[PDB]
Amino acid sequence: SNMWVIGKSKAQDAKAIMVNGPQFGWYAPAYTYGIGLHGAGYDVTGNTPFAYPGLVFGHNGVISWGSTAGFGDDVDIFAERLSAEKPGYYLHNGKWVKMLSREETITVKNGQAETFTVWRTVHGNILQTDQTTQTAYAKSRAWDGKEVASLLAWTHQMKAKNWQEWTQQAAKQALTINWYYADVNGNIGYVHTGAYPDRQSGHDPRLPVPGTGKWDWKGLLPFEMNPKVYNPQSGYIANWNNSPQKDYPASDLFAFLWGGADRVTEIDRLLEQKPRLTADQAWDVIRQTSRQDLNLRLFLPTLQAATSGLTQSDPRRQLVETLTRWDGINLLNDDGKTWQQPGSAILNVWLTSMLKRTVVAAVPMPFDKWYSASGYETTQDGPTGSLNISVGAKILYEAVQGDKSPIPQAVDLFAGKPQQEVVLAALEDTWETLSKRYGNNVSNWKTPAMALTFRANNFFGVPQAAAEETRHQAEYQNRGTENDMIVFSPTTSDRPVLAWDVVAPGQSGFIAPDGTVDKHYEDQLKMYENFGRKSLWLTKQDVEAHKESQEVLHVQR
Amino acid sequence: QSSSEIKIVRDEYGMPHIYANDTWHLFYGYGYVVAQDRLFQMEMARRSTQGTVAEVLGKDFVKFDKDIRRNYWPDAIRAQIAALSPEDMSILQGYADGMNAWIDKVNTNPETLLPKQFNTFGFTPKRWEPFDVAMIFVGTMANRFSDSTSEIDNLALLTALKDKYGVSQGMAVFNQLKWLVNPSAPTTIAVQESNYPLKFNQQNSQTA
Ligand SMILES: [Ca+2]
Repeated sequence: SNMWVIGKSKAQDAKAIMVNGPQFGWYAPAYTYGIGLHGAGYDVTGNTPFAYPGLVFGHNGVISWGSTAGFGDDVDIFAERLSAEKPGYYLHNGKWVKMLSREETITVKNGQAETFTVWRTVHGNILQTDQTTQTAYAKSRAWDGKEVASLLAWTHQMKAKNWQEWTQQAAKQALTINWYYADVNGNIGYVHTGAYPDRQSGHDPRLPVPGTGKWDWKGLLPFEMNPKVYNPQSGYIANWNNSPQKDYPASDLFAFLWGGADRVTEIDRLLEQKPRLTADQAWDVIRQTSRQDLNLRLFLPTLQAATSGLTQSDPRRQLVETLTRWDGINLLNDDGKTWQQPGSAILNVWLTSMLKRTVVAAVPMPFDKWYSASGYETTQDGPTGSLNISVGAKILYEAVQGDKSPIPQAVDLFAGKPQQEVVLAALEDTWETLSKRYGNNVSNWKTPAMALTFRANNFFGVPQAAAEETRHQAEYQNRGTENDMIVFSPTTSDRPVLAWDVVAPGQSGFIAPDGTVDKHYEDQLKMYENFGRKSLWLTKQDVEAHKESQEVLHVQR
Repeated sequence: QSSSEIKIVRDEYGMPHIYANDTWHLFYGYGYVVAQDRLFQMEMARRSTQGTVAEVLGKDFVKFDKDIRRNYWPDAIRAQIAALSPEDMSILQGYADGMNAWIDKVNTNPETLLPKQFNTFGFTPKRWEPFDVAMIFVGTMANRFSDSTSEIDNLALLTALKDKYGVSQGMAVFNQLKWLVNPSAPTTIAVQESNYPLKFNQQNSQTA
């Protein structure tokens, strides 16, 4: 998910601009749901995942808000001490404590039901047990007990009219989620929201802790600790699931890192290119980031240094020349199937070979597979989510930065060989692989473009529509599942707030019994592909002026 | 205006706007329009978030259902709902009650109102309660975007690195591949503004 919030000192023809692209994957019917709520203290418009009561993306005529997933480390695993003498008990603070348990029965269409037990300790549900070591692993979430409070925080924040009111609700949202604020006066703000544990001294949050009592969390850290900024001196707030703040630690997932190589830099380059950005320029950051190869900026300098003494006829140099002439923006040819430039395929093959030679070779099997991905992994339906720089590539980037990297290279990933030799060897592999598939004339290489699919199965892999409801888009775009933009105090209008979004395929998923799809079943699908957007209405007058239908209900609770 | 009245206006893209005079009525209108636009999607989201997919789709979803149920404690969610004030409860209750109003219409005239997908997949929709609404959020936001850990796998990687490199070098190579923090990471908040003031153990001292 990405977000850019442009404040008063960076906005052109407005006081603030918020552009959000939450990345949930692509589904039919739409992942998010458009809704306006007016009354009972609310006056809001926007769209939200699974029609939650709280709108994740929207505004109330005074402030606007949005989110990107935070990926802070809010989950630790406690290794519980079991005993074969006391089945169902664990040792905690010097006593054998009974675990909580429940039985569940899975009913099965056209099959036999299955019954199993779920077990829980003071540190959470049990994920797995090792009877050999008499250890059960319990998953502890800092937000445990605060699920409903977090849903409500997301609802009540919609009534906030200033930063103080909004942060009071941010402090109640317990999941690890980046929240963003903008308002009619041009203020902008950011909170890395959530509950985070106050860990004992010595607790390495990347690895399990004993569950016998000494390593239990002290409690939760205070809201003062959550990373936050209000009206940053830069004049903007940008995020693409990168680190909130210097010295803040990421999720403990082994394939997740915050390092020198980060896709958020592609947003910074576009926001810093010109002194100020209009709303149209802020919106156009979607299109450019959508099409940007994320590895070119990272590795092009290494490739150029490695090839700088080679002859004009050397294919390893010619592959780099091809990359040098490119800005990394992918564009479809007229076939709607191939990219105009072959650079992503060059980087994919090169990076795949480099990782095999470096990070992969340093890591014992079967852990090595964890580092072999190039970041160009997909499906025949195209990527299931965003594209990112792979974990292996981020580790390789540190190694190729040499003493510019702050990470100690405890093992030389080049195994004593000069980096240039390895870089050139991977370029020889690249030339062999690609020239065998396309021939020797790089100018005619028509490499396959990625596509995008609105899948009929939800993110869990569960049908939420019939298979034929799947929708296809030729151009994969590394962008929000929806995109929404809010403009504050525009000089081009007297309104305090203007806003737009796109919810594809459409607002409705309804198909009647006879197969007739609703009128709003697919009317945002072309707008999505073309980087278009529709106006979001807030006021009664604007709603009425754009009314298609109405219903009046009369109901007693 | 009356407290019983709910006005629903859809725009030119079908987006609904709810007008009501109290919390329950407002969320009732929201639930009602959700049930008109997205009933099948929401029913299947319910089943996904509670692990009741195999009931309608069969044996291929058994392991899925078990994994969902093993990852939450439903009675704890219900205790959180029981502790809500009347105003907060009204949000969840209104939402459920509005979906049910439409669901009941659907099930009374299924020949014109039942989404085709129910006929395709062979079942009919049942009513909702506040717990179901809460679990849509928990299962699709909390569990998707806030329940991420690989610590058991990390410890296996660390064990394998120590076997290959020795205790000290294995810990240092874990720090190279899975660093705690990396000061050159681009940060949403610039360093001039603030930095995080806590330092963390980076050598598995919990078992030293
Ligand atoms: Ca952890």
